[PDB]
Amino acid sequence: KEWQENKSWNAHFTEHKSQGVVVLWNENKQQGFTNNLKRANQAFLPASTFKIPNSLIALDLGVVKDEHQVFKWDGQTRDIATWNRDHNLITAMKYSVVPVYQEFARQIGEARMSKMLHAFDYGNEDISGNVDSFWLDGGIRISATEQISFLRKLYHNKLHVSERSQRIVKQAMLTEANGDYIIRAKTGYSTRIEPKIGWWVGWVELDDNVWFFAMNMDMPTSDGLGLRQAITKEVLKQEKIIP
Amino acid sequence: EWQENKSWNAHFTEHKSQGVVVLWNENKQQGFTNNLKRANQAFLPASTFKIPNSLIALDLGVVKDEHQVFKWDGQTRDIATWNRDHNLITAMKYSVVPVYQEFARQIGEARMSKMLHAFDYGNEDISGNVDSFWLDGGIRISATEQISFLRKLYHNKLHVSERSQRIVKQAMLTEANGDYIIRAKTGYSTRIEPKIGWWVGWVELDDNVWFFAMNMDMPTSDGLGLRQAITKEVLKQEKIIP
Ligand SMILES: *C(=O)N1C[C@H](NOS(=O)(=O)O)CC[C@H]1C(N)=O
Ligand SMILES: *C(=O)N1C[C@H](NOS(=O)(=O)O)CC[C@H]1C(N)=O
Repeated sequence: KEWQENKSWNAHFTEHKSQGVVVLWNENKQQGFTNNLKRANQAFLPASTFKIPNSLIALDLGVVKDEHQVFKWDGQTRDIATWNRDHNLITAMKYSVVPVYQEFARQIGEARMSKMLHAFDYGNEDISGNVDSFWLDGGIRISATEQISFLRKLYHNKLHVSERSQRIVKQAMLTEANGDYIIRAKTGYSTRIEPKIGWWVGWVELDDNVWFFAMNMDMPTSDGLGLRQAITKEVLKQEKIIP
Repeated sequence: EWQENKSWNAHFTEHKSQGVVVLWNENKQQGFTNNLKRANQAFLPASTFKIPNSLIALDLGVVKDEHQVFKWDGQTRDIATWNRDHNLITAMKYSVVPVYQEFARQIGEARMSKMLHAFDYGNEDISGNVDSFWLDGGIRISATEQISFLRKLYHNKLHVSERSQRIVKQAMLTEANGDYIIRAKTGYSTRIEPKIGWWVGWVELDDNVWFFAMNMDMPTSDGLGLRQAITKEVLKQEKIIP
């Protein structure tokens, strides 16, 4: 009853030569839906979806003063062109600018990172590995259903950080908005440790409800990255959440 | 600081319309408009007043937060979306006048005036009914004054809480995608001539913000869509949005 399995959504994966899980949570009904309960509860490296808790911690500790503070480019030209420029929190999140977030993590430090994540009840809460990459090749692991629990807290300002920090992060998560819905979310691509997987987690705000979502899918090559959003939107469209 | 670009009149004329678009490039600190005189013509703000009103209501605790439900008072009105319970997000989205009339009544004449003075909002004149002065009272604000007010809101420089300013900016969210984000509020002044439409707000880009304030003659509701369409035609011309 709390979590129901809806295997019809596999069609959206199969039709895109893909495999994964979409987890949906109807906030009003307090009911959850997924195509794969086992994978929905399978813990994976959060990769860039960790930018959500990382942003929160950095804002609450003053490592990030606000969403306008500029994080200068360190001069090192990296494979993703949008990272080779100055950023603020909005564009660092939009473009998933790793080096900015690595710098935040170093400033936050192992001790505060660890104990702040416990406050968030975040995945296995294990930050073992490099302080600037544990979310990518360290010990930390989070499931799609755990992403939803974490995101619901963020949504309701129930994390144990300031309302302000939560509001700023939810601003930074803004992905898409029109007269039908608003999506606040963060993508992720876990590439360093097998299985390579793509994430999209967040929620869709409607006029009278919110639908949280967490999906992940096998991502052996970057060519499928756009399917993280597309498959999710096919599920949302199937469920009449978005037109 | 204000430069005229008459080529933008094409977007009014071609739509069998007349108005002004005012644009401010925040980075360059330069303003552009198709009609300098109309850019400075003060008009009734109509529903664009939902911006300061929300701000004031939030700061005074009249609105606890964006989730607080404003129960429908029971009166069924013409615009179908107003005949239901609302929160600040949807009240704003649909421009639900009754919810805002109720806010203005709770805020009260004295606190409203003080706030608008502190905001340096238009002529700062709340004369008329406490619950309709923005529609048929003395308050008048120009496109350029809207921009000045909106720039304050954007930088949290208004004298209300930072929180209030954040919540109102959230509530102003109109459209967002990988190219831009628009935070804005539409308006339609129907009760006092000249009947006009408004769209004021801004477009956030990655590395800049373009504030905009447009108003246009609106003798019939047929042209209400042009408030956005003309502005976007201007924004598209300037390569601000694709
Ligand atoms: C995050 O997972 N990463 C940083 C960046 N994010 O792009 S994503 O948001 O679309 O997932 C590239 C992928 C990954 C990384 N290589 O660190
Ligand atoms: C606001 O100016 N009004 C309330 C509502 N707003 O819709 S609008 O923002 O698209 O202009 C209808 C028009 C107007 C009114 N009748 O008071």
